[PDB]
Amino acid sequence: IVMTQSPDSLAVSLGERATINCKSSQSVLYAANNKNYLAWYQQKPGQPPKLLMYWASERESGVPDRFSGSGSGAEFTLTISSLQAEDVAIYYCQQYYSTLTFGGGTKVEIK
Amino acid sequence: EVQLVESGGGLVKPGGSLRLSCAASGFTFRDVWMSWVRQAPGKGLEWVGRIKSKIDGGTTDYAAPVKGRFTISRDDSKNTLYLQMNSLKTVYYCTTAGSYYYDTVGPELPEGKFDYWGQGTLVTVS
Amino acid sequence: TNLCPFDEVFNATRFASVYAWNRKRADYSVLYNFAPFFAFKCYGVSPTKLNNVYADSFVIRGNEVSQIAPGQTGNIADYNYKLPDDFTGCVIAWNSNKLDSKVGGNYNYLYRLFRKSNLKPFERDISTEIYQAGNKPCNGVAGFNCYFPLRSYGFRPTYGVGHQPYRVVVLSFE
Ligand SMILES: *[C@@H]1O[C@H](CO)[C@@H](O)[C@H](O)[C@H]1NC(C)=O
Repeated sequence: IVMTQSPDSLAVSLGERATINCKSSQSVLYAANNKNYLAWYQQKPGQPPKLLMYWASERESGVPDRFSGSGSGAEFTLTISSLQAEDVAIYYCQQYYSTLTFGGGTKVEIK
Repeated sequence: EVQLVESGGGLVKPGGSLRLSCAASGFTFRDVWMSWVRQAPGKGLEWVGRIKSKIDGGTTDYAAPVKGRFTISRDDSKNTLYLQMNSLKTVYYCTTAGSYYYDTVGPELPEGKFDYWGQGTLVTVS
Repeated sequence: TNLCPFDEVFNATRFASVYAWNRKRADYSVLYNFAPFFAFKCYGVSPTKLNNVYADSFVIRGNEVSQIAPGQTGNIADYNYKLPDDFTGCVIAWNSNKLDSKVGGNYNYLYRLFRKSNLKPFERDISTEIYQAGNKPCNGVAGFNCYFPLRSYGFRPTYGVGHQPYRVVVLSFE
């Protein structure tokens, strides 16, 4: 399943909204569960990445509310309320319905 | 405390064969569907493949661009994720990403993070 | 010394959903001893008297544990799991939020909301048929009365004991 981020490189200043749209070839949403199978990872330069959100809506523990996601069908979005100094990283929308396909990757940086 | 690191990268002439490893600790390794991803220098992460939990069959998946040349395995004594390489072609990140949604793990967590992400090992090809 | 899949069924690494309840075919004290319960007493049978068998393993909500009883009428009883009034079986549930609940909820677990034919007892309908028949089937979800037969309950630690998850094994000894 081909996964595509929007865009390949995103620029967001300090504290502004950071919306990253995701689009998939097949339909990720499970008809039975009535929810999607999506994740969102951010990768700081040089050290391990980290998980922002899961199920395209649920929030990682230990990280406050500025992380936000909402997806349905084959179209997904992760929106960040505020960007901080440590929040600067490069992002990878991921699906796990069949196999796992990290997309081209969206890198965000302070304007 | 959980930590994920890898080691063993270096320069190698194309056509050889070797194996790569990752180090894990501090979490229930058996239940999670750990996997390995790679990131070319200046490129994005490409899903090398997933090795599923033994309870879920232990089925191994791979991507088409790397199909037929790579193999991801597992061990329990060393808590080590492996990525052997065959027929090398001209940075690698062990992970547990994409696993929490299929594996059977309770809400208790080592700290509260159910993700685990490797340090990253750079492997260069001549 | 006797071994049965009851330990496998109860301590199952992953349980089955209600719409497709996992069906498998002595000493049964390990079932009641291993975990404290919110409701285990046999409905239609005697707790002490239990010690063809159909171990129907699935997860049900705490408020719905009473729903799995002979002659009981409700959402789980009418369509998901209908039980004969003259059936001798025990329903055994324990709050397993530590085991099968998940941070953010375990949504692998489903149940069948509505089947137009009131479900005959001991009958499983797995088909994903969109809600059946009616004046206009239309074969697709573009209006009312055509619902996917499946819905899932999230299973979170913050959920109340009524909404917390219980691994019920509706064993019907015959
Ligand atoms: C049954 O499951 C529980 C929790 O997973 C644990 O006690 C153990 O894994 C199982 N019991 C035994 C005796 O192995």
